[PDB]
Amino acid sequence: GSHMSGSFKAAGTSGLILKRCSEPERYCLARLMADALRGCVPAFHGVVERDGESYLQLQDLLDGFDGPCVLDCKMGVRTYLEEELTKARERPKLRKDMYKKMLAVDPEAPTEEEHAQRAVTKPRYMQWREGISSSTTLGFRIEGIKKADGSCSTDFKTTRSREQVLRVFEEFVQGDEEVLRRYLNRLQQIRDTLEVSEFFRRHEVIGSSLLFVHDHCHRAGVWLIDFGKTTPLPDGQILDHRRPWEEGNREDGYLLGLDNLIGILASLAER
Ligand SMILES: O=P(O)(O)O[C@@H]1[C@@H](O)[C@H](OP(=O)(O)O)[C@@H](OP(=O)(O)O)[C@H](OP(=O)(O)O)[C@H]1O
Ligand SMILES: Nc1ncnc2c1ncn2[C@@H]1O[C@H](COP(=O)(O)OP(=O)(O)O)[C@@H](O)[C@H]1O
Ligand SMILES: [Mn+2]
Repeated sequence: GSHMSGSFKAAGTSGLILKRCSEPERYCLARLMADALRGCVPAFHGVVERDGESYLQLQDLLDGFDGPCVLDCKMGVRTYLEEELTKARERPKLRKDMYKKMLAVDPEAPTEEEHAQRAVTKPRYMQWREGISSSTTLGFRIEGIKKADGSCSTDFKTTRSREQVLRVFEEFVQGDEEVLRRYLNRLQQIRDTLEVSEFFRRHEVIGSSLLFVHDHCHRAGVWLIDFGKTTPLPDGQILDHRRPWEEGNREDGYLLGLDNLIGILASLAER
């Protein structure tokens, strides 16, 4: 029905939502409304001011649905900008929170020096996260589910193997063959759109998600969201979005992820 049902605020207009304006994200949504990918992203209506702050006026993707189930998939083999690697080398901001969150999952993960600092760099933390999830090997990872019964979970930090990922989607679709077939049709059409998109070939797409939304009426949709770390390549250079990331090549592995995601849902459909 609606997401509002901490970047988000309720909109005055029916079927809209407000998201805290960020300059990279605003730039991307404006380009996307004129791109092949227009229909694959939430409608962007422009910027509005609320309590002296800038917000993006977005389509509420949950509006068409009756008690929506939602799954957030973060796309890419890499989940941080290359500029974070430079910053961490020349001017590291040691993160005590990231050390604790790492220690919690694997007490042998931090180095002797990280234990001594009780702190890690952001890129180090995000690289570790990529490796214990499916990000590094499959090019995406499950971040969170919201179920129609009001329940939610973010407990996927060690969801890594092809079969572990399949079991999460299997539980998500709860044997609804119509929802799964509609998800697969939508991902096939999104892949086709990404492969021809002028935007996609000229941008590094980091930290974006695919949002899966379905209901008990068998309505199913998928959209790309979260363009806060999507940036254009300099002087008309392009990415293939499949080849491995090597510092300087700005590759995101986005389509490696989408290929693997389509493969898993196609496998689930035949179970
Ligand atoms: O707690 P964990 O392991 O999930 O880690 C979170 C990181 O601490 C956070 O960095 P930050 O702490 O510098 O904001 C990420 O923000 P950005 O990568 O967007 O800068 C966030 O990504 P998200 O906002 O969820 O897309 C990760 O999930
Ligand atoms: N346009 C939208 N309509 C409805 N729900 C949305 C929309 N965009 C995002 N969401 C919800 O908000 C969550 C966070 O979105 P995201 O854009 O990644 O924000 P953030 O950068 O603050 O993490 C999504 O996983 C989804 O549940
Ligand atoms: Mn996010």
